[PDB]
Amino acid sequence: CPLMVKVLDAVRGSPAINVAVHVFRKAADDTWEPFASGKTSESGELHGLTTEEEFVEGIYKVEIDTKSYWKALGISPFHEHAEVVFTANDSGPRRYTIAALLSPYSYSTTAVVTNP
Amino acid sequence: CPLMVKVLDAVRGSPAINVAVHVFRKAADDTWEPFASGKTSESGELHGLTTEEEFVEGIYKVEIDTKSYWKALGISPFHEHAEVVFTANDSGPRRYTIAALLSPYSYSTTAVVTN
Amino acid sequence: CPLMVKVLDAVRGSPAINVAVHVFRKAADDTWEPFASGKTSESGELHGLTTEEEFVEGIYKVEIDTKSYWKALGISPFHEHAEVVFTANDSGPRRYTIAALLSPYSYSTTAVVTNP
Amino acid sequence: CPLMVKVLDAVRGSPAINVAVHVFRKAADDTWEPFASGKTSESGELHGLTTEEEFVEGIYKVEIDTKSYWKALGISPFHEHAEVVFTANDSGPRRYTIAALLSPYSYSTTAVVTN
Ligand SMILES: [Re]
Ligand SMILES: [Re]
Ligand SMILES: [Re]
Ligand SMILES: [Re]
Ligand SMILES: [Re]
Ligand SMILES: [Re]
Repeated sequence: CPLMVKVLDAVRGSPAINVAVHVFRKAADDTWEPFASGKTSESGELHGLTTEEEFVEGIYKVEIDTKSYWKALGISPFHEHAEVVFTANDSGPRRYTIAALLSPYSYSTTAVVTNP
Repeated sequence: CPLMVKVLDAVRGSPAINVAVHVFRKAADDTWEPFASGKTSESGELHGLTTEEEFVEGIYKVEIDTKSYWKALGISPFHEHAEVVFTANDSGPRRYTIAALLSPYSYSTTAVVTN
Repeated sequence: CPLMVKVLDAVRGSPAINVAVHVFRKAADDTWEPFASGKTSESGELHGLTTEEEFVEGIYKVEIDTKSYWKALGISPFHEHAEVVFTANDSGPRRYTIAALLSPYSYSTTAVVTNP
Repeated sequence: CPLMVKVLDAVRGSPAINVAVHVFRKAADDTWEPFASGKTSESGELHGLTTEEEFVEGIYKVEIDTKSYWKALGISPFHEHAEVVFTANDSGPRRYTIAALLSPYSYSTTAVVTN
C-alpha cells in the first residue's frame, strides 16, 4: 500500500473515524483529476487508496472533510476542510503516510516517506 | 494590528525570513478571493495586512509559500504550502495571530485570538 | 499490544531506526522502577514492550535515546534525550501509541489512546 | 531579554496564561540544577528569567507544568509536562525564545535563536 492517510484528534487523543479523504492528480492540462477517495476507519486510517501500478509520478492533492467526525461528537465545526499538495514518486516509488492532527484552533500535518 | 502572521523554521532554529504569505477571504460565490499578502520580516513576522475595519467577519485562508522557502535553502520539501483556515466572528476588537512552525516534511499552524 | 512507541524525523520524512526506548513505572516508594525497553525497528516503531497482564494502572515514564540514529546519519547531536510522563489505564485498559517527531530545534510528541 | 518562553493553547485559540515554567541547567555532576522559574503572563509570555551575563553557555531544560494548566480548565490531559532541552553556545549576544504549543494529548516545543 503506497498511500496511507491517518487523521487524529489532539483534544481527545483519538483516531478520527469516518473522515472523508479525496485524492486528486494534476493532469496534463493543469487541471485536478480525481484519483482516489475513501473514509477513515475506526483506527483513523485509510489504506487501499491506490496500487503501485496506478500511483505514478505526479503532483497529488490530498483533501479531507471532517464534517461527519465533528457531527458525531456533537460539535458544530467552524470549518471542516484541510488539504496538502505534494510531488510523489519523483525519485522512484515510495510509500507515503500522510498524518493530520486536528484541534479547534491548530492543525498539524506530517508526511512519512519510505522506500519499499 | 488586527492580523499578524509569524513563521518559524524548525531546521535552523530561526524565524522564517522573506517567506511569502497570501491571505484569502471566502466570497459569496464560495470562491477564495484575495485579501492581502506580504513577506515575513527578519523576525519572521508579517504585520500591516489589513486595517481593523477592513478585517470583517468571515472565513479566511492563510497560504504560506513554504516550497519556495525550502528550495531557496537547497532543500526539497514535501508540501506545496502550509495553510490554515480560520473564522473571524463579529466581536469587539480582537487580535488574530497566525503562527506557523515549518519543517521539510511537517508543519503546524495555529490561530491565536486575543483581546 | 497495549503500548507502542513511534519516532519520526521531520527533516527527512523518515522513521527513526534504532532509537533506544526505556519505560519506567512509578513504584510505591515514589521511585522509578524499570518496566520495559527496546529499540525502534526500520519502520521507526517499537511494539511488544508489554502485555495487558503486566501493563497495570500506574504512572509511567517513556524515555528515548536517539544517539545511534543521529550517529548513523553522520550528525553530531547537541542533545539526544526526550521523555514524557503519563498515567495509564486509569479508566480501564487502553492501547497507547506515543509518537515523537524530531528536528534539530523542535520536538513534538503525540499520544493516541484507544479502547481495545 | 536573552531568554523568553511563549506558550499557546490549541484548544482555546489563546495564549496559555499563568502557566508555571521551570528552567534548569545541567551541572558538572550531570544533574539538573534550578536556574529560573516564573508564570506566563496574560499574553502567554514569560520574560525576566535571567540577565545576559547569568545566561551562560550550557545545556538547559525548560519544563512547563501543563498538567495543572489543563486540570484548572477541567481537562484531564495525557502528559505531565511539556519539555524542551536546548544548548546555549558561547557566541555574541543571542536571544533564545522557547515556544510551546499545547493540546491535551499533544505538544510541540521549539527553540528559536535570534541575533
Ligand atoms: Re501543501
Ligand atoms: Re491532510
Ligand atoms: Re477558527
Ligand atoms: Re510529560
Ligand atoms: Re517520547
Ligand atoms: Re539546540
